[PDB]
Amino acid sequence: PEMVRGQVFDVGPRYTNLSYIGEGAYGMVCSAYDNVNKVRVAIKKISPFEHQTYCQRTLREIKILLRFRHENIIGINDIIRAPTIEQMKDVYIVQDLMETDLYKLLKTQHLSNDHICYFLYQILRGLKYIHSANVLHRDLKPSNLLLNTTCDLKICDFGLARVADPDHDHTGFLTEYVATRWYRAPEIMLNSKGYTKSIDIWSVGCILAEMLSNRPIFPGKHYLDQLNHILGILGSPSQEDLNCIINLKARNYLLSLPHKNKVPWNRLFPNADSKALDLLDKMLTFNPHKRIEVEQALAHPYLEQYYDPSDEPIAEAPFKLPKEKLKELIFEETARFQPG
Repeated sequence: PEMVRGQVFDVGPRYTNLSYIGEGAYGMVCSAYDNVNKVRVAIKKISPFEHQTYCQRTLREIKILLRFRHENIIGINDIIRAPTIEQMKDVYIVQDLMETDLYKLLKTQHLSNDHICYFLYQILRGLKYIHSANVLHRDLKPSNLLLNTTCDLKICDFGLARVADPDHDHTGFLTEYVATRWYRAPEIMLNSKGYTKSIDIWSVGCILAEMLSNRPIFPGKHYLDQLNHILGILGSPSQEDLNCIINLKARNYLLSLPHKNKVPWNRLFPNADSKALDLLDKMLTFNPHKRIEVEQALAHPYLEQYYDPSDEPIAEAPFKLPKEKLKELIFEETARFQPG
């Protein structure tokens, strides 16, 4: 069993010449040479079995990524694990090696309009598919958008994904939330569990704004600063938009804030294409009912040179408990990769 940083990275036989990458959120990641197909791959070691919560995210993500086949969503190439539940302590997930990610790209590289347009197109194409499978990603952000040397973009990290549930979207004011703060839609801070498709489009909007300036658009430092960042650009919500917030704690919170006027997009981004800013406006709408849909964002004039609905596939097979049982589901879920 080859070691990496003194941790067992047991992926040999097929996967040789290891090189360390990171410790991620949880679990270790390395590159390696695949000896069947003749390219280098990425491998992530996961050890979720002692915690119910880490099992559910490992299972969600395996089940989703094995169901999904789409050019703009990362595929699982291989899953390495023990032949028996009893010997299974780790799972190794093999994926195509991606040069970089959009977080890394943005901190060092200026994006031309042609790159922003192409990346936004691919984000939206992958998201069309996810949404068509009745799945919500719920943690879209530049680090979950992998790019290779030819700038093919793939959405990754479905650890916080859910099956969509709009009828049960409502919750109280200040409902704690796991997904990354800067890409959270305003409604999460007010009255939403993040169980509707409009929550991903918000994050896409944030990513677009980020691509236009190499800086996060809404870099909130805490739960409710995130909303004051939003409303400093968008301006105070309209009365009609407040009337959609039934929750009185949430409504009275917004009513307590000083009036802010909308900051025009072309002052924040005087270099941006005007069609880009018009699409950005439709994605970063306060009211999630009025927020543009994935398929409408694809049909926007900004993306006109790529838009082709016959080449923007939808999912054939949309979706609709102790630690011990999830380990057994993980075992069953990964069985197809075993010799046999």
